[PDB]
Amino acid sequence: KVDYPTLFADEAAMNEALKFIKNSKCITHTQICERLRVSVALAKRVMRQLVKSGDFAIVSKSSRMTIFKNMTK
Amino acid sequence: SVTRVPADVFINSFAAHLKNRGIIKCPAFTDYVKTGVSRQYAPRDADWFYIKAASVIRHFYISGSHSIGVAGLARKYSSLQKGKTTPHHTKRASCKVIRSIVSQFLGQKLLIAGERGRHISPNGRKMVEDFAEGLQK
Amino acid sequence: MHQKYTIIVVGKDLKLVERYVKSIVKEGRAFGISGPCRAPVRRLTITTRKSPCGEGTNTWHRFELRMYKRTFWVTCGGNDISTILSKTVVIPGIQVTVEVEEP
Amino acid sequence: MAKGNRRDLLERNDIEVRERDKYTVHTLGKKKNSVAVAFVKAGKGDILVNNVPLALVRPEILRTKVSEPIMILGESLFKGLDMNIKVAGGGHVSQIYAVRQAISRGVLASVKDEAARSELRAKLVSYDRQLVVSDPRRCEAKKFGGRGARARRQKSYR
Amino acid sequence: MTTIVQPNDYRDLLRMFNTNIQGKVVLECALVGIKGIGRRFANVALKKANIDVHKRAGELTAAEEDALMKVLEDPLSHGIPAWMLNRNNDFESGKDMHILVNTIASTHRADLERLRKTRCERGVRHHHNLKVRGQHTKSTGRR
Amino acid sequence: RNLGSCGAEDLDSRVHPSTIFWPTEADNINLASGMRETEFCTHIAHKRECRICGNYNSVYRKYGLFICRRCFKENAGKIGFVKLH
Amino acid sequence: PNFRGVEVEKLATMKITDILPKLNARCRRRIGKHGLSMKHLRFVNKLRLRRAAKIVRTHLRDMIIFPEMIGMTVSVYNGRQFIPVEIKPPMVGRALREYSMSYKIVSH
RNA sequence: AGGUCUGUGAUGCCCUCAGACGCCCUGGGCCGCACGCGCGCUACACUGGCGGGGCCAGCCGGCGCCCGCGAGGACGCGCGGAGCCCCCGCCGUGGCCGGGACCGCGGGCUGGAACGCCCCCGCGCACCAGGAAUGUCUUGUAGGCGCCCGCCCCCACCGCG
Repeated sequence: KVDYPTLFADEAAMNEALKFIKNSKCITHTQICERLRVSVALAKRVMRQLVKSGDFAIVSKSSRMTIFKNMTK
Repeated sequence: SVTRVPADVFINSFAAHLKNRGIIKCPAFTDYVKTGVSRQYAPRDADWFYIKAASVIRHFYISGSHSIGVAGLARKYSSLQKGKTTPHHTKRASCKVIRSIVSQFLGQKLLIAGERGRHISPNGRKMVEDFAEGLQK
Repeated sequence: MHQKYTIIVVGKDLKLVERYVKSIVKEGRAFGISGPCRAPVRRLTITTRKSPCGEGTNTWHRFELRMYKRTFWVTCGGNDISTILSKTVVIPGIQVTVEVEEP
Repeated sequence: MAKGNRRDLLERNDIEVRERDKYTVHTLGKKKNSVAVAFVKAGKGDILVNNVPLALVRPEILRTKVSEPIMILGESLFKGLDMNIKVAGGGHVSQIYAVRQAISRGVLASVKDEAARSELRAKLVSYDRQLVVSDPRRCEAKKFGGRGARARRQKSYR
Repeated sequence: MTTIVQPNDYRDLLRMFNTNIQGKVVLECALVGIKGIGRRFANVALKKANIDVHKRAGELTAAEEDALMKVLEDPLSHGIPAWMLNRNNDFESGKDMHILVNTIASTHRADLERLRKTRCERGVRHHHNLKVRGQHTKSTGRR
Repeated sequence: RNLGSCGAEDLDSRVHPSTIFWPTEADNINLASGMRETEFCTHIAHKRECRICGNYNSVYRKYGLFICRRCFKENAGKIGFVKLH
Repeated sequence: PNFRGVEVEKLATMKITDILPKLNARCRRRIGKHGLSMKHLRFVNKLRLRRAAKIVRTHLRDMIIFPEMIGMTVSVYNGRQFIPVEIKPPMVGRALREYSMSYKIVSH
């Protein structure tokens, strides 16, 4: 039924994938999957990039689930 | 000592040290094996050999003066066989890899044989403790 | 003279095996023998169908045989070859309690 | 691999004998098939399981369950003395509870004024009673009617 | 890995051995789509090719596609053992080979041809559609 | 037929000399020492049987009894087995 | 055709033992290790005599096929009758149990 | 008039009793399959599958070295415990890496003899929680997970624990 990709094309890694979450306060891999209709792996990669930037901070980490908080506000 | 740190940090740190020091070397056969009849596919990581070696030497240290054979190491790396429309059962790992690792360690004199099996030598204890304190902080 | 000897005792009833013991130990106080080492109990077990044939509800029998073992090996130098017989005679021989001796 | 009744355990022949004589106290805790042996002495607040400190134990989730008696009782007492527990028996959680019971009894065996001991017993049992009294229930045997203690093989009337 | 945006040459659907493959699944699992390949064979095949195994299949450049192909028609010479092959001792060649999609049908269909003329017990049961092994059939496998 | 023989290439292929792993089960020495005789009982195989009622079905080899189950509940009291628990 | 790389014409006269290391595990074990009983050898010799100088019936259903047993004619027992079997090079390395059916197919 | 004369030097009355229903040998069958059902096993997946690592039982209990991917094998001595679970990662709702039936080469073990049993590569059936109907169960219980013995030359989805 539903098809999702695993590899953005150039501008979709900015126009939404990032510009649209930064507003959010708390997010999660599956939430961002269901929102942007893209598979989870890409979400993991992007969240790693963001924590690299420093906008989000981990509050609870674990292989099953890790979640973040938006410090930038 | 060594047991005042979790194994996960010690094992990886020691394996990295080992690969850097060329103490042991992956032979050819390390790249098509599945590591045990129980296992279903081959490992994902490319440097599992060094991890296994670190774990084994730590196991030889824990037992201290007591002796261990290879087949006794294979029963600490067992698993569960599946896919047979039949109740699951436990199986032992393979011992060729273990034999290679112990033979290489012994060739470096870190591991002195006895009447049965092998046991750690004081040089090995020296090195293990040294790295343990190195990672202590 | 001195030989380091062992005494084995075997039995299926707990009373005689606890009665042979008292007699032997009372008899050996002088020669230097000491108490026993009560060993783990050996449990023989058999489950059998209660019927000679397959019929009705499936009911099972549960037979077992316990074997008790007491081992005095504390004679040794305190007892010489001849003196061992001194200890194996004054005791009250019971019809079923095999006792074996071996240095 | 260790039964819990072995002579080597209740005596702790693991320890070297010269130091063995310092550990005046002894103690016991249990749960199900699991045993804990605490040899206790004077110290500066240290603890060990099977040559392992108390924090670095496997129940990362129940670490507080192990540490409870310390927090409910205060810190100065335990800082006063030192331990080295050993445990052997079925499972992980059983061993956790055995250990905490052993600790409670051992530390509570150290005081000398029985009035203080009674006051502490009352303070502790209020939080929980199984930190002081062993749990009795134990595995029940099975019967030949079916494959469980109480459940039976499914019966077909036709 | 750490690949977010698609390579300019990222190919969304790939065709090999007359079979077509997607470009969003990982490589080692994608190749399983072929007949005569599995997970164990594939890694031992890619790895000899100095190919990465955790890369999405569509981003496989063209140069890698051939060397991967080369080590697949020429397995043994490239080193891989003889116990990792789906055909170990051919009836005519006596060799140890690994056969693929175009061949499975022929080598299998030709096998039964040899069993009917040889009149084996096994071949006849392949005809009326029973069980060649010794499985009991009184109460099981009822169409 | 005491003078017959075959090609040596047909005689190197005879069976392993290490006798056979199919000896009869003998409880004591009283059983044996070890024309028609050529084939009366050449089929050598286990024949372990109840030492009471001589039956080859349902024999408890455990602990070296060799006693049928039906020929056992009767003598269990004599032997020493007791029905408790 | 070819037999594990060996052609048919030369497949005849081959010493079972020389071709032996190009066969499956069962034959290797049975021959190189186990050996063989006298009855089988007498069967072989009778076959040789018949070739060099009638359907040679037998009860043996566990006798392996020697290459020299090619183009031979033989019958074998299923329990109630003797079943003739014609041999061919691809037939080698196999016991006669396969080529003498012990029953008939089921048709209601 | 439940079952057992097919457990027995337990047995009454009949029938078999030298071309034997006596005893012994060679093969085959008891496993054969359009079909109806009884006790079970495996699954339908994210409360998950895979890879690496750490780690604790009891009825009770045997190990070293060397070859071989493994299963196993050659030597020589008396010595010894697991799954679930926890941790780090990959997969990311697709009959897909869920599920492993079926089938095709090959390497070994048992045994006088594979039709029996293990291991490797490949192929990859139904199956998306199951209608009328129906079973068991109140604390270390249900359920989930595995481990030993019985018969046994090899073989446990069985049974007693």
